[PDB]
Parts: sequence; structure tokens; C-alpha cells
Amino acid sequence: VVIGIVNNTVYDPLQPELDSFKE
Amino acid sequence: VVIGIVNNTVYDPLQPELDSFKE
Ligand SMILES: *[C@@H]1O[C@H](CO)[C@@H](O[C@@H]2O[C@H](CO)[C@@H](O)[C@H](O)[C@H]2NC(C)=O)[C@H](O)[C@H]1NC(C)=O
Ligand SMILES: *[C@@H]1O[C@H](CO)[C@@H](O[C@@H]2O[C@H](CO)[C@@H](O)[C@H](O)[C@H]2NC(C)=O)[C@H](O)[C@H]1NC(C)=O
Repeated sequence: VVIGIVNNTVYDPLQPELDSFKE
Repeated sequence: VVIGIVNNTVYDPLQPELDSFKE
């Protein structure tokens, strides 16, 4: 819908912190 | 770098809630 959007990635602080420990 | 800084602790709401359950 937005003119000029770009691809990138957004960091998720929760996922590594709570997947390394929960493993 | 800051003049007047003090020592203290900052509560982490995530750590107890998600380490007691993940144990
Ligand atoms: C990155 O951006 C490109 C375009 O800027 C996206 O490419 C489109 O992707 C859809 C779905 O895969 C296709 O139907 C279009 O034909 C693609 N267009 C072009 C110009 O390539 C792409 O989806 C974005 N994301 C990624 C991960 O590549
Ligand atoms: C609490 O504050 C004191 C100073 O206000 C800090 O003490 C310094 O600690 C560093 C690293 O351990 C030393 O190199 C300095 O010599 C210490 N200075 C003094 C005046 O003690 C201390 O790091 C802070 N944190 C804790 C947990 O004590």
C-alpha cells in the first residue's frame, strides 16, 4: 500500500534469549 | 561519561516469569 517501501529485517530481542535458554 | 551516576539494580520482568516456567 506504501509507495517506496524497502526490504529489510527487524531484530527480535526475545527470540534468541528465550530459545537458547529454553532449549 | 556521566558525572553523578549511581549504582543500583533494574528489575527485569521477563527473567523470573520465563525462567521459573521454563525450568
Ligand atoms: C523484496 O522486494 C522485492 C521487490 O522489491 C519483492 O519481490 C516480489 O516478490 C513477490 C512475492 O515473492 C513477487 O510476486 C514479485 O514479482 C516480486 N517483485 C520483484 C520486482 O521481484 C520481494 O517479495 C521482497 N522480499 C524478499 C524476501 O525478496
Ligand atoms: C559501584 O560504584 C563504585 C564507585 O562509585 C564502582 O567502583 C569502581 O569499580 C571499578 C571496577 O570494579 C574499579 O576499577 C574502581 O576502582 C572502583 N571505584 C571505587 C571508588 O570503588 C563500582 O564498580 C560500582 N559497582 C559495583 C557493583 O560496586
